[PDB]
Amino acid sequence: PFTYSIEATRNLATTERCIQDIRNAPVRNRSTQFQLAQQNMLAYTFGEVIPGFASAGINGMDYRDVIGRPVENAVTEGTHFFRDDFRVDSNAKAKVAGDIFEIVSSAVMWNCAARWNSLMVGEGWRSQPRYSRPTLSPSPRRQVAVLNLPRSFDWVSLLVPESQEVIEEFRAGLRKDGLGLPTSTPDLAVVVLPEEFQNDEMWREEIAGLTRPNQILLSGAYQRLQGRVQPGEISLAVAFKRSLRSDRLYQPLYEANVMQLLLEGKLGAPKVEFEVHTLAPEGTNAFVTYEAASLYGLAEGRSAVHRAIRELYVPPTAADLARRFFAFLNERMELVNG
Amino acid sequence: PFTYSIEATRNLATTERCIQDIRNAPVRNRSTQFQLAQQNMLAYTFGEVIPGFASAGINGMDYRDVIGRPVENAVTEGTHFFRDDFRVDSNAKAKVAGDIFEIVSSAVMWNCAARWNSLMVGEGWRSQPRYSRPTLSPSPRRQVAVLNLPRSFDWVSLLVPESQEVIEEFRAGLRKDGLGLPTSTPDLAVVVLPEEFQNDEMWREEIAGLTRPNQILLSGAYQRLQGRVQPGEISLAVAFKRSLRSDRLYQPLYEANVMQLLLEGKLGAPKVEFEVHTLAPEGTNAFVTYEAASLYGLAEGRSAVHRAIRELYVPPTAADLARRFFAFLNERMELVNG
DNA sequence: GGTCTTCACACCGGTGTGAAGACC
DNA sequence: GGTCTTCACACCGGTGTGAAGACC
Ligand SMILES: [Ca+2]
Ligand SMILES: [Ca+2]
Ligand SMILES: [Ca+2]
Ligand SMILES: [Ca+2]
Ligand SMILES: [Ca+2]
Ligand SMILES: [Ca+2]
Repeated sequence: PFTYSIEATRNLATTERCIQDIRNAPVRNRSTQFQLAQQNMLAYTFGEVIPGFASAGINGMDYRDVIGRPVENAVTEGTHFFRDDFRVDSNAKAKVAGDIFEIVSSAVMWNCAARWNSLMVGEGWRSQPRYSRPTLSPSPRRQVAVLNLPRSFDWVSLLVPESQEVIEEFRAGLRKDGLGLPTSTPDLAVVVLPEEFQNDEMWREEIAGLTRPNQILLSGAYQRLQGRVQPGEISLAVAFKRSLRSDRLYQPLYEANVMQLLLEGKLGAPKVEFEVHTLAPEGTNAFVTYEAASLYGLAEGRSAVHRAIRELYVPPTAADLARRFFAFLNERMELVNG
Repeated sequence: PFTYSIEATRNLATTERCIQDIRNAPVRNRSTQFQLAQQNMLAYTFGEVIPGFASAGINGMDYRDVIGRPVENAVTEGTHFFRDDFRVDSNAKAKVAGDIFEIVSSAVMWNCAARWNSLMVGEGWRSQPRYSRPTLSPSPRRQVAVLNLPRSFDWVSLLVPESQEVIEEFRAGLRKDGLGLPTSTPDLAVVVLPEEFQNDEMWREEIAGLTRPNQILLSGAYQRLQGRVQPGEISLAVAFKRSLRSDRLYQPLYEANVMQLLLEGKLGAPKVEFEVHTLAPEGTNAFVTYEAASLYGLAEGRSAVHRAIRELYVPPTAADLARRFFAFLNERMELVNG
């Protein structure tokens, strides 16, 4: 659970434990002795708790302490099962912490979207955790889908085939010259729900925790909307980084460039929304570095100049993230004609 | 020295030792106990040896072993001076190793440029280490300067004021909209020697080692050419990365974009040369990812499409790096009219 | 053609130093 | 206005997992 019950750890199966011993099964070119089972850790720590939608103590806790509970729970479990032999490298802890941050934020926004869709269909406004009720006029067509994308996803297969054909033609034109257009997959995409999914009830129900079935459900939601999204129905793109550095912060920027290059240039979309979430921006000057214009059209001067990234946000709690997502949905879904 | 003499370490002063004890002088928000004196390490290990221009054993040694000798020499010194108390974090070792790689490669190419300039002035062809003599017709005006740039250098102050005025006007036009054009400083720049420096003899003499005076000489060479370089006289840009990762490799690309944006767009330069040097590209697919077109003009189609980065090079030895730089100079300086 | 096995994606936290800073 | 002090730049090496792979 969230507080490391000893009995719960004892009742776990060997393959469900937060730490896997691989001292007799080494990795090819690695010296790792104990590995952090990321999905098992998520199921153990957040199997029945979702931040922002559980108790207030968990809703109002410093969100840096929420992201970090699985790692210390795993360390405690490893100390219990192995003694004087247990050790985990800090780099593995950093990798797992970043992945946990991404997945937990995605789940929180998934529950926010579920509540929004339930309100839009006219089933009411859930009130067990108290949030401001949106003032937008309800309409079934103002429904949103939150997709957490895989690591090596191309993100253009979500588009309708007619909009995919021009992108593929441009890519093949570059390919014929021996060139390419590589990029890293953005973390999360918030889009408008397609017409044929406007009545399905699985976009309206909240999840109780981050169990493995729920992990699979939230990790496979992108396949359902594949090839069904209009270019102009991509409402938000979010990149998550647990901490910032003066050199790493340039990775999302390139992303936010290439995406725009394929949306405002080859499809005529109004403007792409792209923001970065972080928990520790200290030691850098990212609040100024992100006030940077998009590298697109600057060499021509044929259009208005705007920024590559929408904003840098540091959520103090998960309730604040929920409130921000609700306000963004309320302010942006007005542009959709019901 | 290169092989860690004990007597040499004993004869060193306290402030010249490779490791500084800061257990009584902590850093503000850091728990570091022993810090790696990077410049002291460079002076100790390479104070009288420059790879590619010393003995063949050092010239033909695996260049991964050459970059790494200072770190192990420092570890040995720390074990000698402190016992059972000495420990250095791996992250500090990585940072220092990257900086050492950059500085050593810069020094090697500085000596190569010195030999090239000596040949161009007509003083002969040095032969103590045997390299192929360039076949280009000698001419004083085909001389090159190798500048190692600082960490936070803007790199546009090297340009002539007339070419700087348009860049500043473009930057101010973006600034008036609240936008900006930030980028990271490229590591090394090889440019054409200015006219008024065509006879000075400090661009023709090689350095015996990486002593602190020579470190200062090679670190301050950019100030001499500040405000004196034509936009079309920038011949090569080199970024150094000791190892590659699938996410980090995007940092130079953005660089290679922005530079081109300011040279082929606002100054009419023919094409910008920009390459990346690395020692370990395994675990990635960078040889394909760098076969990527520059993000400039793609939205207009008003010019030819080419790649942002010239090539990815993995030097097995320092002699190979010297030979590659000599061949590049021989092939490119022909375009300069003597 | 199932299963076992390897490999690329992207993940980030501890750093040395030049330069802006701050109070005398 | 010298000196002492803090802060942003950029530096990279150890990783869990989904998916391509390879030999039966
Ligand atoms: Ca991701
Ligand atoms: Ca993702
Ligand atoms: Ca991320
Ligand atoms: Ca550098
Ligand atoms: Ca440099
Ligand atoms: Ca570098």
